[PDB]
Amino acid sequence: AFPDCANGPLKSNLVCNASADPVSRAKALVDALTLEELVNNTVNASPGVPRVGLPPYNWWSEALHGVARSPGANFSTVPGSPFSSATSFPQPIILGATFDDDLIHSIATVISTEARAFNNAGRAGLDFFTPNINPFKDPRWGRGQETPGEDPYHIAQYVYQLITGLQGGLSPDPYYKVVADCKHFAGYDLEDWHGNNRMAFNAVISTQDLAEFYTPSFQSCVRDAHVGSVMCSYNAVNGVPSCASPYLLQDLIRDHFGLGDGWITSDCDAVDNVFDPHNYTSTLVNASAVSLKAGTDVDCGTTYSQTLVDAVNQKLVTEDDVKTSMVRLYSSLVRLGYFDSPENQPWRQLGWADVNTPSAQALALTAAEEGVVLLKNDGTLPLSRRIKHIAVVGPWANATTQMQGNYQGIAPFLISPLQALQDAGFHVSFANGTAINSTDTSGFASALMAAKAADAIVFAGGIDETIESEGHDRDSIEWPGNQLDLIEQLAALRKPLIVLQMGGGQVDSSSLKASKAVNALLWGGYPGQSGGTAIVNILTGKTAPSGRLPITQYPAAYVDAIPMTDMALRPSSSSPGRTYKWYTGTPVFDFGFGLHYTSFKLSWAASPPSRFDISSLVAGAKHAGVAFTDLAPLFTFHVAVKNSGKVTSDYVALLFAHTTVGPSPAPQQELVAYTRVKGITPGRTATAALSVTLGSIARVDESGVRSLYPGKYSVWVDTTREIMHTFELTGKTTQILGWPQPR
Ligand SMILES: *[C@@H]1O[C@H](CO)[C@@H](O)[C@H](O)[C@H]1NC(C)=O
Ligand SMILES: *[C@@H]1O[C@H](CO)[C@@H](O)[C@H](O)[C@H]1NC(C)=O
Ligand SMILES: *[C@@H]1O[C@H](CO)[C@@H](O)[C@H](O)[C@H]1NC(C)=O
Ligand SMILES: *[C@@H]1O[C@H](CO)[C@@H](O)[C@H](O)[C@H]1NC(C)=O
Ligand SMILES: *[C@@H]1O[C@H](CO)[C@@H](O)[C@H](O)[C@H]1NC(C)=O
Ligand SMILES: *[C@@H]1O[C@H](CO)[C@@H](O)[C@H](O)[C@H]1NC(C)=O
Ligand SMILES: *[C@@H]1O[C@H](CO)[C@@H](O)[C@H](O)[C@H]1NC(C)=O
Ligand SMILES: *[C@@H]1O[C@H](CO)[C@@H](O)[C@H](O)[C@H]1NC(C)=O
Repeated sequence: AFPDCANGPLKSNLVCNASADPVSRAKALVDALTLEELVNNTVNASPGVPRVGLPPYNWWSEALHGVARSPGANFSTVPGSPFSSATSFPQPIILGATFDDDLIHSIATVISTEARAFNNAGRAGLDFFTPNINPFKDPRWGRGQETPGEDPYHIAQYVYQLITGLQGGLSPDPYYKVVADCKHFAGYDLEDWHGNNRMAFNAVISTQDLAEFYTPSFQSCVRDAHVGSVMCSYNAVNGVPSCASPYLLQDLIRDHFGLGDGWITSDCDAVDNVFDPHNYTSTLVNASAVSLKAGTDVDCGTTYSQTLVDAVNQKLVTEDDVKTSMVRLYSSLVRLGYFDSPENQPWRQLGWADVNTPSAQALALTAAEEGVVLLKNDGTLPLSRRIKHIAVVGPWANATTQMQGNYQGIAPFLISPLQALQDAGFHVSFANGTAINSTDTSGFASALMAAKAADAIVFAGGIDETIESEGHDRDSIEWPGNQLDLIEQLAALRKPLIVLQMGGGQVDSSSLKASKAVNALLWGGYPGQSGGTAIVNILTGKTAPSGRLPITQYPAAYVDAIPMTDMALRPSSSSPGRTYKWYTGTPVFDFGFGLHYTSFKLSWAASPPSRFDISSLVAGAKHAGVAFTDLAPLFTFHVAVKNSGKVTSDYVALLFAHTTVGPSPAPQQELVAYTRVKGITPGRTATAALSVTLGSIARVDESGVRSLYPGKYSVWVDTTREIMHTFELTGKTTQILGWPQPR
């Protein structure tokens, strides 16, 4: 329900005055309320205040890749009825594999539209706990499937697009569409590995790594995209739980990244964890108190509503702290149109007709088609047209709900690889074969019989929610169970053999890489509701592959070279380094790697520049139309991409940078720019524009300070160093962005 501002008990409170300042309306609502009532509404499952006609409002809604199940979400229980389903896009890991920022904005628009409709039905809030922008740093993380990948720059671009699409522009022009929430702020990328439970874990993070790896995405989300909400993390960073750290919430989130009057929710009773099990405060009241003074405005739990009155009476917090939090929450609601009449709000008109739109379904399909990565191919793909009888085998072959990952809703449909092969007209012999993770070989003979007479074999396997999930990290990053044994037995048949490696995290597929009998390999992640159709469109050649790995495929032994608790990224006395930036070993498949159905010849469309003076770049930063010096340009490369093959294809141009100047050691590579060139027909030459910022090229020192250093720099335009360029910066080392030193 919404408050009645025409006739309800608040119709003369300034909150119901539609032309008034939002913060003034929030202050008028808060000032008319009892301290005890305000404390009552410091939690996600807020009762409202019946005395003033303020209805209940639940802050906990989920929409990570489409409207999702949550305490605040209500799917209809009649399967064909209104609000019985919503568009279930692929997991953000495949979305990040697309490297298509525009597509991310479109997907965010669809999600916000459907969420608005559900809220108009009383089946969702106006306020969703998305996105997850913690880098998928360690390959074992059970929640990395929820993220765009392991590169902070890529995550930053992704999250800019997603926040602006979800909230409706860079500002509430009339209103917020929905209020997004970039979540788990501060060093959270671990579930329960080796008994290190997230709710008791202490992330020891250097200042350099905090500023260089763990927070740039929050820069983009909070400072550049103007998110209206941040969620503070379960864990501790350097001894202080996130939600009770005023250095993190005030100095970094609100001040450095400019959240301002935007509100901060805890993770779901992380305030409770500040007491138990973090043992940071010796009482629950003091846990609530220090979390509130640090900057946690609303508690995803009942701890605040049970303790904050005690905390005011014990002088641990003031009534004004509670009032400030409440003003933040209600100001956000005011900017959402909560206290405005629905007559002039188009977003208050969206209904069930606006959910599973033909265009939204096509968009989910397009996302899956651009995200799937072709890891290996010898020409077998796209499938020969004489291929007719196909055996589909594996614990993912007929995957329906598996394709949705976690944090999902109810989809209108789930098109499995099996069904999409049947939709395409193939004569299919299906066999489970074996489970995701078991020692039972009973199904092997059945799969062999399915494959014995076939024209081609499609094995679909990997990991899923039973292997990686919130609260469960992986111990091994190998294929689970005996899946590889069955793939080997199928390869013995020496037929055309295609292997679909699914799941969010990567598994060691090097054995498949080295086998001549495995003719093709694709990573399908969690591909969403139309995943099978996308995969089969790729297999048949109806759509050409173009997706690229958003994370590294590590060799299995990586799990023995570094513990998951090691928050450092640089190589060390005990670490081979983390991510493509620092890993000293040999990935099975590199970050950004991907194959196409055609060849590309790359050259310079404009002659690239050779030298820059640092003071000149800093001076010109003031005169480019950007809000902060780190957002101003270094340059824009123009690359010509000739389709030298015979098949129309997209191409993701990825610009990597390396340097030896400034702080040592330097990363091996950093992704500084990328762009998706669409629909290059055979013979044509398309031009890709690659814009690098001063912030992407500036180095972070031991203090978290980001500066421009004068030295020699190089750039290249694929993982295969497809063209290459050297330039040089000259002048004084000059600071581009400061860093608040830890309290
Ligand atoms: C809202 O307040 C302004 C002054 O702040 C006043 O001019 C206007 O009439 C008020 N509108 C309503 C609907 O009360
Ligand atoms: C706080 O909420 C509880 C549960 O709805 C209710 O019993 C109590 O009266 C509320 N307190 C005030 C001051 O409204
Ligand atoms: C929506 O939720 C309410 C309770 O929150 C429940 O009574 C109702 O049945 C739900 N809607 C449907 C269609 O089941
Ligand atoms: C909590 O920490 C205090 C010191 O900060 C210590 O004395 C106490 O034993 C700890 N209690 C628990 C339950 O961990
Ligand atoms: C509450 O916790 C903080 C930080 O642990 C501590 O400094 C403070 O003394 C505690 N308050 C009380 C009343 O014990
Ligand atoms: C494929 O999965 C669906 C569940 O979504 C099931 O109804 C169907 O029977 C399965 N097909 C086969 C051949 O197992
Ligand atoms: C395939 O797998 C599921 C296990 O989740 C099983 O219940 C199903 O009946 C199997 N299908 C066949 C045709 O044996
Ligand atoms: C597979 O199951 C076994 C037994 O439950 C377990 O020890 C192993 O960790 C599982 N594999 C994965 C990758 O989770």
